[PDB]
Amino acid sequence: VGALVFDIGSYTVRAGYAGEDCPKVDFPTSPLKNGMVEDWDSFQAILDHTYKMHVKSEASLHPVLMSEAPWNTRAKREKLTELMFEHYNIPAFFLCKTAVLTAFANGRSTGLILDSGATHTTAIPVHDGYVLQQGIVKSPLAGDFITMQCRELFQEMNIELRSWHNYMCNCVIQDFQASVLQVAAQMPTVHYEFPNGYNCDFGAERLKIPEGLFDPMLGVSHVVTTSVGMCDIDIRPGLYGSVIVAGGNTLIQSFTDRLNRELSQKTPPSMRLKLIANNTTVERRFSSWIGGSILASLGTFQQMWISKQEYEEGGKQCVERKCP
Amino acid sequence: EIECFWSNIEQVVEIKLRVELEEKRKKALNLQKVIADVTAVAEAILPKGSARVTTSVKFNAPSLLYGALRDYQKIGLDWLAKLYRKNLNGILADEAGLGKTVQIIAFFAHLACNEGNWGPHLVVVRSCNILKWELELKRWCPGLKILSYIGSHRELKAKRQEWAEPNSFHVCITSYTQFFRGLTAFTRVRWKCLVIDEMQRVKGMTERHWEAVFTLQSQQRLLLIDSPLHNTFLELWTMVHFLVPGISRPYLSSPLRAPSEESQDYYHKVVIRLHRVTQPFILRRTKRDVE
Repeated sequence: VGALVFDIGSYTVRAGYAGEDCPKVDFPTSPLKNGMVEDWDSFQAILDHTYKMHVKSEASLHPVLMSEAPWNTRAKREKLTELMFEHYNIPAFFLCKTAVLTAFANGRSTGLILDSGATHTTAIPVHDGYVLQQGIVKSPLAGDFITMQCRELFQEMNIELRSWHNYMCNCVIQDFQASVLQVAAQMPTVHYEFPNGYNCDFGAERLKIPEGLFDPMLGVSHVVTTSVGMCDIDIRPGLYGSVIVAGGNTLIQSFTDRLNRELSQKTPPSMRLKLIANNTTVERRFSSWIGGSILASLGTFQQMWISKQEYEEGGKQCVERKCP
Repeated sequence: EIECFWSNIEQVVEIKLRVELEEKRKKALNLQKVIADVTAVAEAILPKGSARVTTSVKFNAPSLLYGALRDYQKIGLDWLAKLYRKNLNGILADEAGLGKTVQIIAFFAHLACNEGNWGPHLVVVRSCNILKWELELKRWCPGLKILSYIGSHRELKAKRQEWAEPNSFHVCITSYTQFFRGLTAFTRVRWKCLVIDEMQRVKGMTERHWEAVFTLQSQQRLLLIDSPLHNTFLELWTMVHFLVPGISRPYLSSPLRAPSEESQDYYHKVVIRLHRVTQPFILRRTKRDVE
């Protein structure tokens, strides 16, 4: 009955038990193009594939917790609880914002969160465990944009960069990013080899490709500095001393570093601006799942879920009532 | 509820405090288980007397010294800085109760970034005397990498193996029982700042330990004069060569041994050398001046 914590993230799904440190299953996610469930059936199917194939356990036994996007619309949440309880018949449920879990994973309730997924990079300031919807800033300069730069810069190289080939085509441009992309001005560079052995001296492309999220549209620095502008006046010092980063798409060499400079030179120098360096892929890839895994485990989670009971007595309305 | 598991994490913090307390308990349990070049240069440089608190301290508390200094402590620091600067071994004879440790720690933190001067300095000390001195070393200079030399022969051997490495840590230490067990293990590196104290009352100062105390490899050596050096041949003509190494006479080429009458005349010439070498490094005065 060990509680199950799943992350349904836009580009990969991170799934696992509350008591374990790592999501035992991390596979590619699609029904989440914008950020919320676009296809309920495909959403329901991949969830079905999760319980049976990924974890090999019925949903009817364990308590279940799901995480959702900060900017998601309510109707998604009401339908999700409707779909989840009706189809899987779970004993207990809960919904939490991904950003909230990250702040929980980083053990810092009051903070500001930077993350990116499929098509979206956003800034969300969270105070006292509450997401300030008004403060959220959502930008399109996500990892997909940078990879699309890679893909085009690969097509111009004229290399040979059914749906699986597209998965391979997408997978490589991401894999290249981790190895090469860092934020003649770059000096000699790597000798990265493709599986077939093709390669090239990847020169300034490693430096110009990442620059798009800063300068291709609002750069990530602009995304955040404004977000705090939109939030309250006096908590802003708290957010600056508590900025966090999460998400595999944020994994670029000197990325977090360049972010510190951009903010340090954009924020007032007197400010105590600090970044929390969970820069490791494992940290970033698990950060959301970690917070959820912690959340479910705790001894006050025993009153926080939406038990199956609440769902008989009340329909979809409970989602807005039990989950902040 | 967040505050609640932050409370539980605070009980994790008190569990960490338990771990530290048990580590100190295990510390206790294991302890239960356990010719005139330098002369003339120092004469010129070492400020003394009225120049004990009022001088030109062209090197005050360094960057790596996260601690204060007494005026004469700053002056001892400056003299040590020049002493290395001129390739000198020198005696720091600030009277006890005036804070020789402050001067020595400041010099450890100052004989540092610049040259990047990193030989695991040194302090030749007693098994019982190492404790408080190392405590002060880390108090004033919690940043300087240091290594201790007291423990089981396994731990002592492990520490000895890592001594030969230059730049490994700022300050090295050595007791005197492990000196029985580490006689020739301390003459390895030309330590960037060697320091000798308590050598006077070392048990079993055999010719073995005589020499091993005498010609320790160093790029600098220091000495603490609790009482002015003594009228015994071996110890103090050592302290001289110590003060004036690289001379035309290699140390082991001692010019005549034993204080015989003819050796007493040669030793009176060497005693002129002796006084001229020892006096310049005796910054020894009472509290009255510099209490």
